[PDB]
Amino acid sequence: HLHTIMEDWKLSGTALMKKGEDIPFIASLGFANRAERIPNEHHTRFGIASGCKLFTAIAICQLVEAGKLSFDTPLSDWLDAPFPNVTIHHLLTHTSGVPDYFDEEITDDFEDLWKDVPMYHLRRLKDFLPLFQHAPMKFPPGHRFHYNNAGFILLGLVVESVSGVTFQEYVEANVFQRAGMHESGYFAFDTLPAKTALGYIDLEDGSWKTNLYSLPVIGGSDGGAYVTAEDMMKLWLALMRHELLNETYTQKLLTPHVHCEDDDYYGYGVWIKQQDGAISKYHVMGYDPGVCFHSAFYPTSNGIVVVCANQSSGAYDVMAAIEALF
Amino acid sequence: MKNHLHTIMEDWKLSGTALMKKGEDIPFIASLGFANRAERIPNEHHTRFGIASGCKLFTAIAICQLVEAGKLSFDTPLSDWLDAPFPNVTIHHLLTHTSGVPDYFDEDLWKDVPMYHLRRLKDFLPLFQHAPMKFPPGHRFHYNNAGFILLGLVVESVSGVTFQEYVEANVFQRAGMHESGYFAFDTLPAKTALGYIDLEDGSWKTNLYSLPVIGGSDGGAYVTAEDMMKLWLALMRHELLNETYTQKLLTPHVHCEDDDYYGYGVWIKQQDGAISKYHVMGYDPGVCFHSAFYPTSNGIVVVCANQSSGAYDVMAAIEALF
Repeated sequence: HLHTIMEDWKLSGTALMKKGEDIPFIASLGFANRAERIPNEHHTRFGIASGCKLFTAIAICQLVEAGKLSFDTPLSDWLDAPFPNVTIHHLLTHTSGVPDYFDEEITDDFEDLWKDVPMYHLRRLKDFLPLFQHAPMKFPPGHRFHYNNAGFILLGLVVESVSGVTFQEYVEANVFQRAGMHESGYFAFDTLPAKTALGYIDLEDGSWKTNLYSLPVIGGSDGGAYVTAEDMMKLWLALMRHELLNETYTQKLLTPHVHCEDDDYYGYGVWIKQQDGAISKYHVMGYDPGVCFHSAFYPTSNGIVVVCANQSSGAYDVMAAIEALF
Repeated sequence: MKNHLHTIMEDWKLSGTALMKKGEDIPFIASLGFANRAERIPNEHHTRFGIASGCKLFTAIAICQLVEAGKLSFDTPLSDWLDAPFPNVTIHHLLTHTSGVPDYFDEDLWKDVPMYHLRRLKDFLPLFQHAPMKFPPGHRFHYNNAGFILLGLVVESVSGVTFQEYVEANVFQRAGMHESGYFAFDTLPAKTALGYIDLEDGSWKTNLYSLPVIGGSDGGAYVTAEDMMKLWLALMRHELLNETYTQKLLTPHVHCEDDDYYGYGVWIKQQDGAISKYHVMGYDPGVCFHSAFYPTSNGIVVVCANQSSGAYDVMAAIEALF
C-alpha cells in the first residue's frame, strides 16, 4: 500500500514497512538516475544524511561495552583538540557545548560551507577539525540541549583513536556486518558503486543539479552513509534483538537522557517519541541537499518504517502516512 | 554491426567511440567499453565525450567569425576588450600560442581552489592575471591554456553572451552539431560518458573533482564522434567561415618543431613542403581525444575516449588506413 502513498506525495526513493514478524512491504518510485533513466528500485542505495549518527552512537557504545571506553570518559583522554570538561556522554546527547561547523539552528545553507573549502578534500574525519576546533565553546558542557554535528565528528575521532581503524572501517565491520547489512557503506561520490541513487537538488530557477559538490565527498560520523531500505530494516532488527550490543547497553542507548521539547527526547544518537507516559517510537532522520530520510522502530507493534529518498524533502509526509497505517 | 574500427579499438583496449570518413563515403563508427562502469552502461555511437583541448579549435573558429564579421582584427590588442592587462598581446598571438602571457597550467591545481566554482571564464583570471609575462608577445611559441581563456573572454566581451552560448549557437548549430555541448558535471545529460581515472592499485575513480566543473575556451567541451565529423565538414566547406577566413585559420603561422606547425587553434602536420593533416587533440584526467582532417584524401578521423590514454594509438592505427 506504500506505492499509493509515494505516488500521492510524489516521492522519489524507496519506502519500507514491516509489522512484527511479517515480511516487509517495500515500494520504490522515481529515478535513482534521472538522466540515464535508471528507476529507483528496492536494492538502490540511498544517502541518509544525519540518519547514520545512530551508527556512530552504536559504535561508541560497543567500545564502552567492550571496556575500552566509558560514557564519563573526558574527550581530552582520547583527542588532542581540547574541549574543556567535554565527555563522551555530552557528545552523544548533544549537550557538549562544543562549537559546530554547521549550526542547524541558525544556518540551513549546507552547500555554502564548501564555497572556499573543497568538499572533495573532506575524506577523513580529521579534515573537519579546522572547521570548528578553534571556535569558542557555546556553553558549559551539560548546560543545555543543542543539536551539534561537529559533536558527532568528535565521537568519530574517538572511535578511530580507540579502535585504531578508520571510522568507516569500524562501522562497516562492527555494525553493518554484525547486523547483516551487506548492501551498505560509506561510499564516495567519485567511486560510487552500482545501484546507488544520485541526489537531486531542485533550484529556485526551475532547473535541477546533483549534490556532488554540496556534501562532503564521503559520509562520516555525523552523516552521509548509504543503505538500502531493507538494510535499514535489518539495522533496527539487529539493534532491538541485542545483536549489536548486549541488553544493558542497548537499553542505555535507547534511554531518554535529554528532553528537547514536548514529546521529543534524545537518547544516544537516536530520537525518542514519548507521549502519555509511554514511548511510541525510536527514530532517526536526515536532511541534506538532494537527500531526505526518516526511519523508526515502533516498540508497541514491533513495527519498522524506512523512508529513503534521493530528493530534498518529502520522506516525512510519507513516513506519517505509513505510521498511520499502523 | 562490426567493422575494422572495432578491431582496432579492441586491440588497444580503448573505451570510447571512433570514427572514419573517406571523402564522400558513409563513415565507419565503432564504440567499445563503458560510458559508466558501475552501471555497466556501454559506450554507444551517440555517447558524448569530453575532449579536453580538442575544443581550442571551436574557440579559434569563434574568434575568426568575429573578425570576419568586422567586430575585431587579428591585430587587435587585448587591451581593447579586456581589463586585466597583458601589454602588447594581440589576438593573433593568443590564437597561435605566441603571446607570452602567464599560464594557470603550466590537481595540485584544484587542491586549494574548488573546481566547482570555475563556472565562468572569468573565474580563471585570478589564477594567472597577476603573474609576470614570460616573454615579449610574438617572440616564441609556448602552448598556453590561459591564452585561450583570454580568447574566450574576448568572445564574451565582443558578442555580449557567454562563451558557451556563443559557441553553441554560432559553431555547433551552424555545423549541424545537435548533440554537442558544454556540459557541467553536476547537470550531465543522457548519453554522456563519465571520465575514468585508473589508479596504480588497480581501482578507478571518476574525474568529477579533477577538472573544472564545466568546459570552456581552453578545453572541456563534449561532442559525439559524428558531431565532431560534422564540425570538420562545415569548416572545410566554408560553412562556419568564408574561404578567406577558413584559410587563415588553417595557415601554418608558427613552426613549432620538425613537422609540427600551429595555425589558429589547430595543429598542422607539414612534411616535405606539403600538409598531410590538420588536427586537434586533448588530454585531461579520464579523457583523451584525437581528431584530424586529411586534405589529400578528404579523410576525417575522430577518436573520443573516456579513459586517460590510448586515443593516439587508435588514431595512428586508423590513419595507416588512408
